Amino acid sequence: DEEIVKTPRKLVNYVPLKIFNLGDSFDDTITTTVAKLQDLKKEILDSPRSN
Amino acid sequence: QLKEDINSRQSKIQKYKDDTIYYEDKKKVYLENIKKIEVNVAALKEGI
Repeated sequence: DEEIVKTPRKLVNYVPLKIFNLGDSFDDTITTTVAKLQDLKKEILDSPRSN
Repeated sequence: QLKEDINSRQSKIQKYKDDTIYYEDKKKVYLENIKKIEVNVAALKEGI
């Protein structure tokens, strides 16, 4: 193990952090714009096309 | 004997005052720890 004993630690030493928990990779904002465009194009499909 | 006993009791009073001083110092350290925990909780809540 490390050194001879357990490493010293602060009496609180919380440090929550954990902003991201796995996942990451694909961004959410780009696909959010994608989903907005999806509902927009569905609304367009509701509007008449051709004829 | 009463004079000796009351002098001993007065020294006991002063050592109680010293003990209360150390207890207040421990309480101040605990309050500093509480403030650090509070700012950490505030940062975590901000992320939340």
